[PDB]
Amino acid sequence: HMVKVQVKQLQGMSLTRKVHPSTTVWELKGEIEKEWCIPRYQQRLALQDNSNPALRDGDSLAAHGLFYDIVLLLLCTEPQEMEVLVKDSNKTTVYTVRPTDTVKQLKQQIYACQHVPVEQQRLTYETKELENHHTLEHYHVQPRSTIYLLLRLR
Repeated sequence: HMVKVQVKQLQGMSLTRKVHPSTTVWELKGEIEKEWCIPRYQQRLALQDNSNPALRDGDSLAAHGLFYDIVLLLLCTEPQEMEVLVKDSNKTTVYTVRPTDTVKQLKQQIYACQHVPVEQQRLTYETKELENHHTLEHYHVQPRSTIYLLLRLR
């Protein structure tokens, strides 16, 4: 019911995990993180043997057509920034942030651009509400993912 996923590094060092085909690429990067401590944001995954597409963090292996044993090559990249979509009642705005930035720093960006005071902002990621002191990587916010904005005036 589960497939074999091997993740090989440039020099051949690798890890093997029995994972369910409904597991997302982002969640798979979290499994790579608990073994080798590489942040998910600095992990680039690609198929070793590819009938040919690029892996998408939000979708599962089976959503890529990968529901069998596969071999993935791992590349480590330098710490850069990512974008995050902030969807409010009517529109969706994009912000440039670092994975190490806290929720409060992102709220101040939303307040500078959408003109909504910080204390009024209630941000939720994957149904879970964010606290202003935690970082975005603490919530495993994927690059280019969506954060939902609701306004609380009291």
